[PDB]
Amino acid sequence: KSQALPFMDAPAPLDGSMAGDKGFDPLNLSGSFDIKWMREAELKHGRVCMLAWVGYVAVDNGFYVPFAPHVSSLAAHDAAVKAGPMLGLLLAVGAIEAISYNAIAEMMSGETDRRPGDFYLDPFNLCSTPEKLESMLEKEISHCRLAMFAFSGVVTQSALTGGAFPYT
Amino acid sequence: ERSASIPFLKKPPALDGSMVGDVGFDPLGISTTIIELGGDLRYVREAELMHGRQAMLATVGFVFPKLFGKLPVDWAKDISLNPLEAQYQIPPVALGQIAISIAIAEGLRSRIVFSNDPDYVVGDHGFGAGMLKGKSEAQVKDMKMKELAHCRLAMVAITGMFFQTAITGSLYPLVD
Amino acid sequence: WGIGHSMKEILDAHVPPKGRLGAGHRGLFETITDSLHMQLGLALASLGVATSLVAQHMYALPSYAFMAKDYVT
Amino acid sequence: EAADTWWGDKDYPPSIVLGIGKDVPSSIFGVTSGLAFAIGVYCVAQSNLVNILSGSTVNGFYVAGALLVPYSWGLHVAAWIQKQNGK
Ligand code: CLA
Ligand SMILES: CCCCCC(=O)OC\C(C=C=C1C(C)(C)C[C@H](OC(C)=O)C[C@@]1(C)O)=C/C=C/C(C)=C/C=C/C=C(C)/C=C/C=C(\C)C(=O)C[C@@]12O[C@]1(C)C[C@@H](O)CC2(C)C
Ligand SMILES: CCCCCC(=O)OC\C(C=C=C1C(C)(C)C[C@H](OC(C)=O)C[C@@]1(C)O)=C/C=C/C(C)=C/C=C/C=C(C)/C=C/C=C(\C)C(=O)C[C@@]12O[C@]1(C)C[C@@H](O)CC2(C)C
Ligand code: KC2
Ligand SMILES: CC1=C(C#C/C(C)=C/C=C/C(C)=C/C=C/C=C(C)/C=C/C=C(C)/C=C/[C@@]23O[C@]2(C)C[C@@H](O)CC3(C)C)C(C)(C)C[C@H](O)C1
Repeated sequence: KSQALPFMDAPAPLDGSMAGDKGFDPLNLSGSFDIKWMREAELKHGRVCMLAWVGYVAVDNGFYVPFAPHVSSLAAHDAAVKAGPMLGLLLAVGAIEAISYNAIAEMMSGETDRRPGDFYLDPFNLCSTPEKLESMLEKEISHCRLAMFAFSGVVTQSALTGGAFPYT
Repeated sequence: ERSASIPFLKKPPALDGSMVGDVGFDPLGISTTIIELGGDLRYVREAELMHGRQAMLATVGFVFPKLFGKLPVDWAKDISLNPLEAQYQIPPVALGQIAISIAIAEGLRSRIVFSNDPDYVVGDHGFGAGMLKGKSEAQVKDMKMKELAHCRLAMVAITGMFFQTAITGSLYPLVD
Repeated sequence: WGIGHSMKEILDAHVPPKGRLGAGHRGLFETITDSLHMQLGLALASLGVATSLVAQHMYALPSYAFMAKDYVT
Repeated sequence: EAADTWWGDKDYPPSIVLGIGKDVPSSIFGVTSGLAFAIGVYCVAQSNLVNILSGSTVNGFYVAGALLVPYSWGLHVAAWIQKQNGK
């Protein structure tokens, strides 16, 4: 009954209802550990990869903010660590991830019905009807899976070559 | 069920409304571990209130000596900028009066706070009563909410000022 | 926050397979928490070992300058 | 409270003694036990085959990999627990 691997059936019954389900889990990690943590990690990785690909492209083009010495995105990490504001960005991320500590701890063990990677940062009601919510969830998770490979390729090509915008 | 401040977190069970500024912001659950000890939130609200009031007086006191000037009396050779470095040039023959006045005021306030009495509205020290007569509960609640908002804003502000003048030379938009 | 151990489960689990130590450490969590004399006894035993250790190590490996020459301290 | 974790009347502990890894099958536990043991022994061997120096040769990856040797003990114990439980 598996979809991606048609010689199997359902790598544990954990893969039955969530968005982006294609029965693809050959190493049975969906049934070995609770799948809510896996979906939280997947969505979180994909969102990080999306913003990381957007930032890596924009810094490599010329969008540079005030001050911020104009260097390529490969050396921008070291340049801004020696500059200083990378530590402040790390502090802000750490505060958000302390709130994420609270969110994930409430989500896994009862007493909160939060979806993995949910939050409630939905100002414009683009997921009011359940069908719209399902469609946006499918688009979000597909964008996650695409942007992981996209940013991985961008970083690898930028590191091995000298560096350009299309990365050869 | 869920808090009004952090929507993806559970509502703090101790913060059940009926208090000024109760927007359900307690991710650590400080108020949860206060009431299961059998205590209430009177003391922590009183601490927040005077922390904010001292913060407002502090925000005015950081900016006033350099933006406007000093006292017309003598001995005012302390540095106009760097209030944190102007603490140490104060003569003791003024620190004595300052310490005595704060000591008697906080002794009276300690008699007020630690007593036992249940009719004491938190923050109602009786110093300010010249403007709340003939007002409904909505006006008093709005006035206390403005006080609490100013409290939290001024505390964040003074933390900013102290961490700016110690690392950076001074505040950017107003000084230097 | 979900992660972490429960001290009751660790004590209740530690039973050797076939009656080598009896029922293991079952019920030790309830006895220690409800008896302040057992906690205090464990604390004094550990502290006595600790202060004997400091007695040995401060003459064996002195850390303060110009000791091991006063001899009276 | 907690869970009934006592197993003095049984020949094997229940699966709930593993906590967050109470549903991992025995084969994954054993394979990861062997892999963690091999990687950890290699990492600690990189401290005596090569003399660890004062700052020059410390190689924190070998330090983090050195924690897999006590982790490999827990994985092969959990492999036995899941095997007797049938998982
Ligand atoms: C195209 C990718 C994509 C898609 C389809 C979604 C879809 C969704 N997200 Mg989501 N998200 C994404 C990327 C995406 N996200 C990224 C990259 C992040 C990291 C910041 C997040 C963080 C996030 C949070 C924290 C939350 C959601 C939520 C939601 C749901 C409702 C909101 C909605 O309708 O968004 C529709 C999305 C779009 C129409 C995309 C618009 C394209 C924008 C304008 C591009 C902007 C790029 C810009 C340069 C970035 C600048 C960075 C700088 C400002 C820091 C929905 C399932 C909410 C949820 O699940 O609650 C119900 C929620 O709380 N998302
Ligand atoms: C002697 C009486 C008391 C006098 C003292 C006083 O003041 O009265 C007390 C009082 C009310 C009253 C009473 C009176 C009617 C007056 C008298 C009554 O007595 C009787 C018997 O009737 C008692 C009482 C209580 O009823 C009202 C006073 C209220 C006060 C004083 C409120 C200040 C907020 C400051 C804020 C929010 C600062 C924000 C600063 C902000 C938000 C910043 O961002 C600053 C900053 O961006 C800058 C600029 C540059 C940056 O680089 C750094 C940062 C980012 C940090
Ligand atoms: C890829 C490898 C293949 C072979 C290996 C392997 O897989 O066998 C696995 C296996 C048997 C098996 C199999 C089954 C699972 C039953 C079934 C498998 O079939 C399947 C898939 O079902 C086949 C088979 C035969 O494999 C048995 C595994 C046994 C194993 C893994 C036993 C570890 C002891 C660890 C100890 C005692 C640690 C002491 C650690 C010490 C003394 C220390 O920590 C010292 C320390 O200083 C350290 C080093 C670092 C410091 O920081 C901390 C300190 C200072 C304290
Ligand atoms: C955790 C402590 C802390 C708090 C709570 C806090 C709050 C606020 C608030 C809200 C009330 C505002 C609105 C605000 C605004 C600015 N801050 Mg903060 N700030 C804190 C710490 C620092 C440090 C360490 C520095 C700094 C600075 C600036 C600059 C200058 C930018 C520029 O010069 O353009 C501006 C505009 C830097 C500075 O001093 O100039 C380089 C600097 O080093 N701030 N800051
Ligand atoms: C509430 C809550 C949270 C929180 C919080 C936070 C952020 C709490 C912060 C509280 C905070 C930040 C409290 C500051 C007090 C500072 C004072 C009173 C300073 C007075 C300063 C004085 C009296 C200085 C006077 C000066 O005269 C001197 C000394 C020299 C003069 O030259 C200059 C002036 C006149 C200025 C969590 C932890 C995030 C989650 C939890 O779950 C819920």
